[PDB]
Amino acid sequence: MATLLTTDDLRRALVESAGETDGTDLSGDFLDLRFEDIGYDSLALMETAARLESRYGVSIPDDVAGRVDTPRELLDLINGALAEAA
Ligand SMILES: *P(=O)(O)OCC(C)(C)[C@H](O)C(=O)NCCC(=O)NCCS
Repeated sequence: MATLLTTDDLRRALVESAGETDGTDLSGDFLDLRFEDIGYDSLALMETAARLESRYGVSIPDDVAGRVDTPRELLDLINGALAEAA
C-alpha cells in the first residue's frame, strides 16, 4: 500500500498552507524551486508535511521537515517513506 501524492497533490496542498489561494504557480516541474525563495517557513513545511502524514500514512519527524529546501525533497519524504515502510 503506497498511494503516492503527485505533483498536483503537493501543489494544491502547498498552496493551501499559504492560507489564501494566491496562486504561487507550482505546476509542471517546480521541484527545482526553493521554499526559501518562495517565502516558505520551515514551520509551514512541517505543517504541509503534517497534512500529508495523516492523509497518506506517513510520519515525518519535526526536524526532518525543516531540512527540506526544495519541494522535491518534501515530496520525496512522503513518496519515499511509503515506498520504504508503509
Ligand atoms: P526554515 O528553517 O527555512 O524556516 C526558517 C523560518 C522561516 C522559520 C525563520 O527562522 C523565521 O521565520 N524566523 C523568524 C524569527 C523567529 O524567532 N521565529 C520563531 C519561529 S517559532
